Amino acid sequence: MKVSLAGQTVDVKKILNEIPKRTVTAALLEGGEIVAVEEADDEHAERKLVRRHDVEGKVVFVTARPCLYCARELAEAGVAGVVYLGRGRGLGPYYLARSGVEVVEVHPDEPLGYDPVDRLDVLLTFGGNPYLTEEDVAARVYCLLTGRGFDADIAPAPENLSGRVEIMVTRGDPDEAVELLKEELPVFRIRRFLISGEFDRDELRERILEDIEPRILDPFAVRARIARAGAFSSSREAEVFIGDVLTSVGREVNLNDPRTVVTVDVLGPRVSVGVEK
Amino acid sequence: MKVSLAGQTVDVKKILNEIPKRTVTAALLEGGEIVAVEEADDEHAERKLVRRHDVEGKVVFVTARPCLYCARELAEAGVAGVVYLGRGRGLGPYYLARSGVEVVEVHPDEPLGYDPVDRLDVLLTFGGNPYLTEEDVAARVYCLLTGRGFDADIAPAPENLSGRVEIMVTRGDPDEAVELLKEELPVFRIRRFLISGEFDRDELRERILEDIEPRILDPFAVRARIARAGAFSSSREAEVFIGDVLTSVGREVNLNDPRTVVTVDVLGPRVSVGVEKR
Ligand code: NA
Ligand code: NA
Ligand code: NA
Ligand code: NA
Ligand SMILES: [Zn+2]
Ligand SMILES: [Zn+2]
Repeated sequence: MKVSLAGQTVDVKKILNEIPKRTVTAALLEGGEIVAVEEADDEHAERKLVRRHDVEGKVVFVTARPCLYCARELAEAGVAGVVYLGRGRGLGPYYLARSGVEVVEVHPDEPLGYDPVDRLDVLLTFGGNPYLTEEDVAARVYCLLTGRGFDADIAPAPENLSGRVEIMVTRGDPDEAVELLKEELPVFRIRRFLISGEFDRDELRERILEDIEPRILDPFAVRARIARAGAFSSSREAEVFIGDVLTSVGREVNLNDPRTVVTVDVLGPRVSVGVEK
Repeated sequence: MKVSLAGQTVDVKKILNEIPKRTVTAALLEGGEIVAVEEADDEHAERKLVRRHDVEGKVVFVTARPCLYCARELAEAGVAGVVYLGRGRGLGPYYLARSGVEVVEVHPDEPLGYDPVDRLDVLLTFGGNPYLTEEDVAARVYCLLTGRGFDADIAPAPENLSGRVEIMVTRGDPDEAVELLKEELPVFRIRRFLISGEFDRDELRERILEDIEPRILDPFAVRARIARAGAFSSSREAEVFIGDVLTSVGREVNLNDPRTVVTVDVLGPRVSVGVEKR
């Protein structure tokens, strides 16, 4: 759906699926295209946007309802329009409508299209609860991690994949985090990954030998999940490959009762692997 | 300011200006220009629209936030998009959005502005985060519940308080409702309160002794949260008061390793009390 306001037309799905959504985010639009983006940290997204860029005459897209202080700054800075998602306690829209600024609250009937994290430190998996959403689970997760002093990029339903929430820990220890999460999200599958990136086959071999093999207790078994085919095309293709690297080094495999399981996740070009005992 | 949804483009000021505003009004759009219009009487505007006209695949413009009953009927009749003015308590938009209907609020006037419920049977909370909004959680909770024959009265973000959704069960058994909420939404904090009202401290003491004390397993602790001060000024003031009522009659505090936690919520005049094991 598209909104026409203040001299430009903004297409909602495009902008959504094009800005980061790790936290509340503000994007500055000109001619309908994004010329700036800021993400909330201690500072609100809108405030960073206004002081770090020139917003006058333009349209701002925000991923939540702007708080009052921000609406004031946006209006005073001379923004002409604001398009926002209908989330949050913020009252700034009502102040904006009374300040000459065109404002619209959109509710897409489709998933937002979150991005998969660049480094899948922790993967969370859950099923069969029709009323629960990835965003609910990501909400809890976000609350716990930040609550405990952690910094993380959290991605619910990346690529609109259901049952999934992905975590990348940028500050603090990933294994402290899974411990936390295991404790609170009892019925969810939590998985730690020791390496995760877009690797050549050669690069992936070197990485497995470096960070995965030494952690192995024989016998092992490789279990691969293909969330999106790319670097590998089937579970067995990746199992055989990773298995061979190790088995030729030379570790022992036993698929029936291994002491260590080597986990692999594949999302398109992204390969992640960890070990569980 | 025009809006393009469900294939149409609607010129907001033009439409707005063609519709009567005596009461909440709904207008059926094509092109999109108005082709039908119905006004609220004893019946909601949207209900008359669906009931009196063919809305399938069309777009509807409503002069307030549609309620959940209206959203259900709009959706389950094939509406494809809904534009509405930003006033009223209606939650239907959130229902619509999760039913494949595109929806937009224009001319945001005033917030939902929900009141705290009269009797807090069930409180569903969650913390600060950028993924969730209270009215969506409540719309979903409302479908869950009504889906199983419960009836309730729901208040997302009363007084615009964050991460908070209040439930007064009005048909079916509250505890069964909390059982259901805990299975089907296991990731939220969900508390049942056995008593909830506006009391003088004497009435509160009585209520505590009748409904709370008999279900305690020693030892206990009291953990209260003040959403807004009133009947009690602070957590400790509430905990001290309720602690003494319970000790004064033989119960025993531990506060280190309680076998029972006595929960309290304070919101202005309204105190609610519950009991949790372990
Ligand atoms: Na995207
Ligand atoms: Na630890
Ligand atoms: Na621990
Ligand atoms: Na709660
Ligand atoms: Zn703000
Ligand atoms: Zn209605």
